Amino acid sequence: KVAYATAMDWFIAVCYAFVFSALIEFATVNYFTKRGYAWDGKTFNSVSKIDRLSRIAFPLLFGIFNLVYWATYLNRE
Amino acid sequence: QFSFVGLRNTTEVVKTTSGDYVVMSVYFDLSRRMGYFTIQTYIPCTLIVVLSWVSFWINKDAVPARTSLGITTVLTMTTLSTIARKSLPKVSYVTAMDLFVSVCFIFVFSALVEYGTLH
Ligand SMILES: CCCCCCCC/C=C/CCCCCCCC(=O)O[C@@H](COC(=O)CCCCCCCCCCCCCCC)COP(=O)([O-])OCC[N+](C)(C)C
Ligand SMILES: CCCCCCCC(=O)OC[C@H](COP(=O)(O)O[C@@H]1[C@H](O)[C@H](O)[C@@H](OP(=O)(O)O)[C@H](OP(=O)(O)O)[C@H]1O)OC(=O)CCCCCCC
Ligand SMILES: CCCCCCCCCCCC
Ligand SMILES: CCCCCCCCCCCC
Ligand SMILES: CCCCCCCCCCCC
Ligand SMILES: CCCCCCCC
Ligand SMILES: CCCCCCCC
Ligand SMILES: CCCCCCCC
Ligand SMILES: CCCCCCCC
Repeated sequence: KVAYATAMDWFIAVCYAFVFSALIEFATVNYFTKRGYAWDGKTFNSVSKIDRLSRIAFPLLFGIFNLVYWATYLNRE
Repeated sequence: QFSFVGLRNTTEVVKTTSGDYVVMSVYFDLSRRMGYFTIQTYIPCTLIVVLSWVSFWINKDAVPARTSLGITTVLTMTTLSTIARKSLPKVSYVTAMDLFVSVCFIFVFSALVEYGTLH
């Protein structure tokens, strides 16, 4: 036990935000999901801009976090 | 876990079957820190409770989704209570940590029961 947060905790914490934010992202997509049925090979729910944008932002932003995190700690004296 | 607040000494005569003995005792005052338990216990307990709330924003028609979130949310609450309760010894009284998890248990259980009546 220690009364401070280690470098392990911050990566676990930020990873917690990314996984938790993924749940919130789907919940937001679910809010605007008007139709219950899916595409058949009448109107069908177009793929949400949230997903079509979250496909890019989440991995791209997570990658930037790794650069900052690993560069900060690996190069420390 | 603790911080050494201060020390205090005494001197008193304890009576026993073999005679009266002078006893000297040093009192060390130790104050707990909850920083670890927040990340260890409360923050997981707080965050899991939020997972129950997002059930409401999820559509009611998604019966497996709501139950999936509800049963997963309450059941992992049981594991958190036990592992959180594991850190304590075997003492027969509810503690403040026990009180927090139990109330969090009510919210997750009520959230599942909320959908049960909703359907
Ligand atoms: C995991 C192990 C398994 C590997 C899997 C193997 C596959 C390898 C992965 C191949 C890429 C996956 C796309 C292939 C399909 C092409 C179409 C597509 O979906 O692209 C979409 C773009 O969105 C993306 O493709 C983003 C993919 C993640 C990379 C994020 C960027 C950061 C790099 C990460 C590194 C960290 C960053 C570090 C910082 C530098 C476009 O969507 P669309 O619907 O096609 O659009 C319609 C047509 N249009 C495009 C003309 C408009
Ligand atoms: C992590 C959460 C972040 C908070 C984001 C929360 C912000 C937020 O809630 O945005 C969603 C909103 C609507 O997008 P979204 O796709 O989800 O919803 C569509 C929208 O309602 C259209 O207007 C609908 O068509 P219509 O006209 O009614 O006929 C369409 O239905 P359909 O045509 O298929 O039938 C719906 O699908 O805005 C954006 O488009 C870009 C958001 C960029 C989000 C990028 C942010 C990462
Ligand atoms: C169990 C360790 C959790 C550390 C704190 C996480 C805080 C971020 C989660 C919510 C982001 C939207
Ligand atoms: C796309 C939203 C991601 C939410 C979690 C991000 C928190 C850490 C910021 C990254 C620092 C570069
Ligand atoms: C694992 C804990 C289950 C919930 C306990 C219910 C009993 C009441 C606890 C609070 C009494 C003040
Ligand atoms: C936890 C609920 C997140 C918001 C879902 C609805 C979109 C504003
Ligand atoms: C997804 C591949 C990442 C590799 C980074 C380079 C160091 C292992
Ligand atoms: C894809 C980015 C990985 C970064 C690894 C650490 C570089 C110092
Ligand atoms: C009797 C246990 C609760 C079951 C749900 C009841 C909803 C009216």
